[PDB]
Amino acid sequence: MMIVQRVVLNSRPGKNGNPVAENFRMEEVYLPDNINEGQVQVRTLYLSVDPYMRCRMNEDTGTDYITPWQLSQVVDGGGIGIIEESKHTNLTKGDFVTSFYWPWQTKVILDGNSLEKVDPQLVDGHLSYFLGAIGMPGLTSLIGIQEKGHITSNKTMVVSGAAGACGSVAGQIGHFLGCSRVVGICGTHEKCILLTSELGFDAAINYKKDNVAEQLRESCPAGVDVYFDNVGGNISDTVISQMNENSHIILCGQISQYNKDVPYPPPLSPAIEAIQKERNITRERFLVLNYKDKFEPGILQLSQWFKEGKLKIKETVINGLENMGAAFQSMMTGGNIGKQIVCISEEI
Ligand SMILES: NC(=O)c1ccc[n+]([C@@H]2O[C@H](COP(=O)([O-])OP(=O)(O)OC[C@H]3O[C@@H](n4cnc5c(N)ncnc54)[C@H](OP(=O)(O)O)[C@@H]3O)[C@@H](O)[C@H]2O)c1
Ligand SMILES: CCCCC1C(=O)N(c2ccccc2)N(c2ccccc2)C1=O
Ligand SMILES: CCCCC1C(=O)N(c2ccccc2)N(c2ccccc2)C1=O
Ligand SMILES: CCCCC1C(=O)N(c2ccccc2)N(c2ccccc2)C1=O
Repeated sequence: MMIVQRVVLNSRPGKNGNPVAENFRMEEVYLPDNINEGQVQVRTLYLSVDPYMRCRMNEDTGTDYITPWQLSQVVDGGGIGIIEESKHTNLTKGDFVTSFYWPWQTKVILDGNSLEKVDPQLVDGHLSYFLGAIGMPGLTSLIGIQEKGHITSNKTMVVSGAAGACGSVAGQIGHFLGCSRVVGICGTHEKCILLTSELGFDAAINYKKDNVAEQLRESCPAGVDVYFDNVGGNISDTVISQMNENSHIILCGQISQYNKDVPYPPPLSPAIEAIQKERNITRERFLVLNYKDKFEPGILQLSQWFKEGKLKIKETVINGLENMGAAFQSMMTGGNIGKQIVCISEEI
């Protein structure tokens, strides 16, 4: 048997704690030499890190559709790989495949029925895009905007988490689908420049260093019609206060709250909820997995926009399975521009 590397959950940060690289531990394990009928042996190429993973580090995730990671057991998440051996009738050696529950391990034996075969032509061979802009975050942005944005209209969109995986795509799609103005809120001036100089955002606001309320008044002079919310907390309170009658909050995530012992989705404060109700602002829970029937058209559209040169795809790649923990910590504290990716093998 050959020896491979895996990542297991080492320790929990606590419900109110910050996640750190040391919450994960690398181990070496044997990979069995044979696979059974219906299984495939896959070489892991890229793995995702994602904000939802924070709740998987707690003993109770607080959400009925996410299971907690278990101490000393292999971690899992979005991944893409290449089939090395197959005893599944619909998969063969050399196929590229994806799973939402890919073990954090360099080579894996999986049930073939749990994988989706993907076409590398859709990403011009850049496979890591299947974990970002031509993957779940891209789909979340496109389907979120389509289903919850009510964009036809010379509307103004605000995007929080604007320079992240979802946000960087959302702001571009807002322009593609008819917003006249798209304004981004993010955590660094470097990110602000990216948004306006490369991604076509009309304005960018650094929430750490800028006065968010007054910058939104200057950059959104006609108020806010659509809010693509990745962050929640005080930032969302500030945006909501400038939202128009009959506007829409695309409630994508609330990452400002993930290191706190509070339920998801978190309620708005009494003052901000009052504004929401008075202005008839809609704020419905959005779960991209409720729209799996739209993933095909979504991916095909994201791909087409990419290939046309319209959709600009940004990512931050760290190399090596040993860096999964560091990549997660980095993403959670804003180290990533666009999608955080970990490259697990050589790009061939
Ligand atoms: N509803 C769904 O089906 C669905 C699907 C996918 C993702 N989501 C949600 O979408 C959001 C974005 O996920 P992603 O994968 O695109 O991650 P991401 O935006 O690429 O990475 C997270 C970013 O969050 C920002 N951040 C971290 N802590 C913050 C804080 N306290 N306040 C403000 N910003 C903070 C950081 O950028 P800064 O430098 O700008 O702080 C960091 O780069 C998350 O809330 C996630 O749960 C939802
Ligand atoms: C409690 C986290 C809040 C937003 C959250 C969500 O419900 N999903 C989410 C939806 C269904 C199953 C699992 C998570 N994911 C998510 C992350 C990456 C890709 C897709 C969805 C999210 O980040
Ligand atoms: C997308 C890859 C497979 C994920 C699959 C799943 O595990 N959950 C899921 C997780 C736990 C319990 C039930 C389903 N749901 C799901 C569907 C809609 C909304 C939320 C989750 C899914 O679609
Ligand atoms: C949450 C994942 C559950 C399976 C899921 C998948 O990963 N892809 C999928 C593959 C690559 C990127 C994003 C999703 N698609 C999918 C996409 C387009 C057409 C058919 C299927 C899927 O339905």
